[PDB]
Amino acid sequence: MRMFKVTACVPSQTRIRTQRELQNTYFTKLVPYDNWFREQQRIMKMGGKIVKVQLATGKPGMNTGLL
Amino acid sequence: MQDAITALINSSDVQGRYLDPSSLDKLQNYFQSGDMRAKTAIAVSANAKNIVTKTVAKSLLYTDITAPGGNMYTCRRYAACVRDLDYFLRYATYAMLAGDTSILDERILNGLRETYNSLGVPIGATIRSVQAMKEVVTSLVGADAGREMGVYFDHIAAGLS
Amino acid sequence: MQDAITALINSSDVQGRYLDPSSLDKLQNYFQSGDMRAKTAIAVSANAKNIVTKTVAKSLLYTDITAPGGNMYTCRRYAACVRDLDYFLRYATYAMLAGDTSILDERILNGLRETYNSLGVPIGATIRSVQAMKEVVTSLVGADAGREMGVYFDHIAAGLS
Amino acid sequence: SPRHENQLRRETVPDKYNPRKANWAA
Amino acid sequence: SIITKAIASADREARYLSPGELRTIRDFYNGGENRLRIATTLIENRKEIVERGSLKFWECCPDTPSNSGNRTYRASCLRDQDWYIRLIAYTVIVGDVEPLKDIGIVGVKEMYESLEIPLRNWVECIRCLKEVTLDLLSREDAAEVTPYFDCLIQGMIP
Amino acid sequence: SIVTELILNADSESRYPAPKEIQVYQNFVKTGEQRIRIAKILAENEQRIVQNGSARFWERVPNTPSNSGNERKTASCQRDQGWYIRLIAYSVLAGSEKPLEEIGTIGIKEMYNNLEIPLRNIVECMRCLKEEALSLMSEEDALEVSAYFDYVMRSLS
Amino acid sequence: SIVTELILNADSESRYPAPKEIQVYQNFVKTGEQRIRIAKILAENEQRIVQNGSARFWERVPNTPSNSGNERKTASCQRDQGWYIRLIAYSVLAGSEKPLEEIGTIGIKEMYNNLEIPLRNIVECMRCLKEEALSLMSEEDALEVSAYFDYVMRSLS
Amino acid sequence: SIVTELILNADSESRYPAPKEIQVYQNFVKTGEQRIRIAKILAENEQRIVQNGSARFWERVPNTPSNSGNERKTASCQRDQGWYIRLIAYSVLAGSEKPLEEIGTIGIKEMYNNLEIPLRNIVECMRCLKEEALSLMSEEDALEVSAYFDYVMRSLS
Ligand SMILES: *[C@H](C)[C@H]1/C(=C/c2[nH]c(/C=C3N=C(/C=C4\NC(=O)C(CC)=C4C)C(C)=C\3CCC(=O)O)c(CCC(=O)O)c2C)NC(=O)[C@@H]1C
Ligand SMILES: *[C@H](C)[C@H]1/C(=C/c2[nH]c(/C=C3N=C(/C=C4\NC(=O)C(CC)=C4C)C(C)=C\3CCC(=O)O)c(CCC(=O)O)c2C)NC(=O)[C@@H]1C
Ligand SMILES: *[C@H](C)[C@H]1/C(=C/c2[nH]c(/C=C3N=C(/C=C4\NC(=O)C(CC)=C4C)C(C)=C\3CCC(=O)O)c(CCC(=O)O)c2C)NC(=O)[C@@H]1C
Repeated sequence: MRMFKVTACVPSQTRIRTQRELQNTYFTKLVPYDNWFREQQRIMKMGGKIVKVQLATGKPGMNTGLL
Repeated sequence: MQDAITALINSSDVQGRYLDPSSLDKLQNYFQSGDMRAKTAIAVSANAKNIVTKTVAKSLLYTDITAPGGNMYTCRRYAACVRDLDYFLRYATYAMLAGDTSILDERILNGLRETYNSLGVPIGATIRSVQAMKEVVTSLVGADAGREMGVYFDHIAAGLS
Repeated sequence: MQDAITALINSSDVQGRYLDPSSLDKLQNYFQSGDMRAKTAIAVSANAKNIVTKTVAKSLLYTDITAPGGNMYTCRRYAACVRDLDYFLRYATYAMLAGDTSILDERILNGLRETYNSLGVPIGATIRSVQAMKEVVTSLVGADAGREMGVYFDHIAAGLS
Repeated sequence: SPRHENQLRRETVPDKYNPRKANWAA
Repeated sequence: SIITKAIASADREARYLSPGELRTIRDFYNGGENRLRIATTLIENRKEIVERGSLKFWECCPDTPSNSGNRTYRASCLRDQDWYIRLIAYTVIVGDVEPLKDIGIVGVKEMYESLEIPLRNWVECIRCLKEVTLDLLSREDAAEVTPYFDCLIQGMIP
Repeated sequence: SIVTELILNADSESRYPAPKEIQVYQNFVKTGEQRIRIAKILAENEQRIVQNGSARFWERVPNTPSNSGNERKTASCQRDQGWYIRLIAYSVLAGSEKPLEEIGTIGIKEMYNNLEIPLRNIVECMRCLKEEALSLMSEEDALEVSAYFDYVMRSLS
Repeated sequence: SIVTELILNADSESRYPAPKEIQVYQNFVKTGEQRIRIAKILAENEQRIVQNGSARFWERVPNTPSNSGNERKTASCQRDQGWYIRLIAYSVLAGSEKPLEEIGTIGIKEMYNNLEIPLRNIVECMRCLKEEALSLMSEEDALEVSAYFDYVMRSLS
Repeated sequence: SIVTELILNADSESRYPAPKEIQVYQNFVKTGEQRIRIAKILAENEQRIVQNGSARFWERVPNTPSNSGNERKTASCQRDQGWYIRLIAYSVLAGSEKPLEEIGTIGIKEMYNNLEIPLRNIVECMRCLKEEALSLMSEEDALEVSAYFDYVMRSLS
């Protein structure tokens, strides 16, 4: 299956109000293609910045063999 | 994101000073334009699906991009392109209502170019389709409101370039 | 023909005096209501044909008046009744704009009973049609403007009875 | 009362002449 | 409604209603009487609206199940048209599309696809009804009424 | 009536009917027997004419108020068709279009606009009625009927 | 224009303009910038209004001479729509319906009956054009434009 | 392909192909001649299937964008029919619906709603195409082909 290698920095916008424990917000990870649109939308709506996107797994323009 | 009021307030607040008369004049201009902005938002919302249909018809249909070997071949890629166009239109309406392109930078162009490059999505065809969407919106809402909306459509196109 | 202002001026003029504070207050009331009067005139003008259509449908159609031997039988008499309803609506709008019933007294009700009795026009059916027209106009323009137009509709109906 | 087949009876001359046709067809 | 939306927004943040939200609520409470008058006008004229709009809709969209000779289909279509006119009137009373959306926009495509009724025919009928309604409303009142027709049309388009 | 036409023509000139007008009057009163036969033919076939013309008119124009599933509107339209056949029979009897004009032509557009019945549809229905009625008479009998149907159609357009 | 109407009204009584006429004249010339702005909006968006109104009108009336497969008929109908928008712009500039009435309303029924264009269809097209045109006007500007569209529609029907 | 499906089923458990997967693989492999023959039949008779199915489908659904008098729309619909026949051939060759899913099924509703093509019309066209294609092969081949035709029809519904 197609996988994206995504680097992002997603700071928390409500950590002062909820007093949640501090977490690392700069990550690099493999996201499945089927979840990447939702993940990118979530990062954008949280004010985060998508730094790098690569098609780690799969080939561009493939018509079949996505599974 | 930010809108016109928030942008002016932040630009005044970083200096620790009240809104200077230039900023107040800009705020008054935004308030005056708000009626046209709301009317355009209503018009675009009332015709979103038709706008996307016309955009695809006049920009991408019957070209080599929908032929076999094109990026809009197969039904899933066609659907993905239509979904992207729907999001483009909705966020352009958001930006036009806000009078600010910051939401376009935060929630449209944030990693979109790199995703398209990794996926092989043709950037030239995408810019052409965004311009066609701007033309369709202009034909729907008129020349003045069409120009105002085309400001943000052109911002999207420039960000994707 | 006299409107509200002309009526007040007439009452002050027969006494040879400038407008007293009571008549000035009445004049201010008329000026304040002028915007609503103009809106109601526009609304009635835009829907005059529909108003008369609904009035005929709900008060005259499918009765013995439109049957053979009725006064709305034959096309000429039907058209004349529709024309009379147009007259009543237009002159009620005139009187509402003027804020005075003088035009109805001098142009609608003067000799109307003798003319109708000479032609055989049913006066009771005419009164019922005027009531139906008042109800239709009230449903169209709202309760307040509807009551204001109904003042003159009732003036016409009372003159006919 | 486990049987309801008696209540599933579901829910003539046409009321329109020449149905599903456009006016003034060439 | 906007009152409910403001209350939900305040509740999410565990805060009382802010002065701006209270000002918005006060403005809509002030406009409530005008919206009530507009909705009363819509309700009192619903039969003429449905009659004219249905005649126009069968003229422009003749190949539709209601225009097929079936009395039941035609009666149900007319009932639905009256239903939607009344729903638009009620949502005008409220002042936001929320009641009309909750009653007859969410799941409308699924309901009419299960009924095997084309949704494009419904869009055409709502367009005809909107035109007939706009014929008997002022521009100011049309500014209040038309967006709900447009919301219904958008929710009906496949 | 052509007799009224002759009388009013003589009256406008304040003179007794001239021998030419008397000749016209005598010819008309001697053709009245054939006029009565034509009127009887129209009266006795009114339902057939109405039904056949309605079928043809709905073939041409199906989306019309008389064909919108409303039984009352269908009955009213077919009654109007019968009424116009009646007026044309009156005109055949009278020798002129004056009965038809005075009863169902003056103000026809205003009346049907008030009823919100499009006039193009009424013209089409009148045409179909005209064809159905003409298919029941010889051409000599049909000259007057065609003329009066054309008069009705022209009044609506 | 309305100025001509005031001048002719004064000339009918063979007298100089009365204070009411001068007040009307001043009120009219006070709104020249707004009238020019409305005319500019109509001129700039003429083709968009024509296209949108044509789409809506062909949705509403599928069997019309414009939408009958003849490209020349379609072009002529769209040119007519553009011309009527132009005449409404003229009327907005003049402050009265006189330009529209004198150029494209007197004899409109006769012209379109000679061309065999059904008048109800033109009324529907004008309705669609009015709906498209009023969407580009602010609430202050729509009164005269809507009134002149209504004037055309009433002249046609 | 079914080979991909069984390999991925084995891999999801991080395990070599179990005897169930090996049995499925052998069953699929031993029918290669039949699958290739069916694909050849579909390729050779593609135009005949498209023509006959288009005829039957226009008889069943006269009111469709294909036969609305637009040459380009007819050509596009017939090309779509040929493309779906080709995708069914791909699925027959692969032994699974995965090529059909990934080329013509995922997002078919969104694509055709954007194109404003009624989905029921496409379902009827697919039914006519299935009826035409099943008549050009034996029962055993028809069993395999009808499965993928039904898959297309179900995805449209
Ligand atoms: C249509 C105008 C063009 C087109 C589009 C296309 N896009 C994809 C895939 C994706 N598109 C996105 C886009 C976005 N993500 C966001 O967060 C936003 C902001 C709202 C946008 C616009 C993403 C994330 C993807 C990948 C994930 C997914 O699709 O779920 C495709 C499919 C590519 C493929 O190889 O399958 C296509 C075709 N392509 C064209 O040719 C048009 C010019
Ligand atoms: C039928 C060819 C078309 C048509 C007709 C239609 N008419 C009505 C209702 C009425 N028709 C009349 C007609 C006349 N009154 C007269 O005095 C004369 C001359 C002698 C005529 C012809 C009248 C008075 C009515 C009103 C109803 C009543 O009976 O009082 C309808 C019904 C309209 C409604 O219900 O509002 C219809 C449908 N409709 C078509 O579609 C045909 C083209
Ligand atoms: C025919 C059975 C039905 C029909 C079809 C129809 N299609 C079009 C246009 C297009 N069809 C497609 C189809 C596909 N693209 C893909 O990637 C796939 C998967 C293999 C398919 C099936 C596309 C992309 C188009 C757009 C044009 C192009 O090819 O670039 C039309 C014309 C639409 C128009 O408005 O021009 C039609 C009519 N219509 C029917 O009525 C049939 C039920």
